[PDB]
Amino acid sequence: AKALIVYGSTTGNTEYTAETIARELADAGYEVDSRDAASVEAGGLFEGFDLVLLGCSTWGDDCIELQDDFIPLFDSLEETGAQGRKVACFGCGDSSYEYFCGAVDAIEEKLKNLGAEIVQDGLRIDGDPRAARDDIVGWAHDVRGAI
Ligand SMILES: Cc1cc2nc3c(=O)[nH]c(=O)nc-3n(C[C@H](O)[C@H](O)[C@H](O)COP(=O)(O)O)c2cc1C
Repeated sequence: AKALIVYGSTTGNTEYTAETIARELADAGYEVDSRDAASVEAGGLFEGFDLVLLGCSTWGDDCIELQDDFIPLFDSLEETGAQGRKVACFGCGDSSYEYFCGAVDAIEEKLKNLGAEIVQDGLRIDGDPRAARDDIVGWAHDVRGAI
C-alpha cells in the first residue's frame, strides 16, 4: 500500500497532524510519501497512490479561507487524478469560529464531486493537535480499515 499525505500548515498544527498520521501508516507497513502543499504540483499528483490524505487548516474567521499554501492545489484538484481514488481529509481549526474546519468540508466536497472515494469522514481537530494525539492515531487506524 502506497499513501501520499499532502498538507497545508501555517503554524505547524496540521503539519504535526500529518507527521502523526504518517508515522501510524508507516508503522502499519504502508509506504508513505508526505509533502508540504507549498511545494507540490497538482498535475497527476495522486497517480500511483492507493490512498491520498489531504490536510489543511481553516482560516478566515468571517468566511472560509483555506491555509494559504494549500489554495493552488485546491484550485487545481481536477488535475490530480482524484477520480476512483481512495482519499480522506484532515485539518485543524477552532470550534469558536463560525465555520469550524470549513476547509476540511470544502476539500471533501470537492473530492466527492470529482468522483473520488471518501473512505472515512474528515478528521476535524479543535485546538492543539498535540492534545488530540489519540483521536489522530485512531482516525489513521480507521482509514486503513476502510480501504
Ligand atoms: C485570525 C484567525 C482566524 C481563523 N479562522 C478560523 C476559522 O474560520 N475556522 C476554524 O476552524 N479555525 C480557524 N482558525 C484557527 C486555525 O485553523 C488554528 O489556529 C489551526 O490550529 C492552524 O493550523 P495550522 O498551523 O496547521 O495552519 C483561525 C485562526 C486565526 C488566528
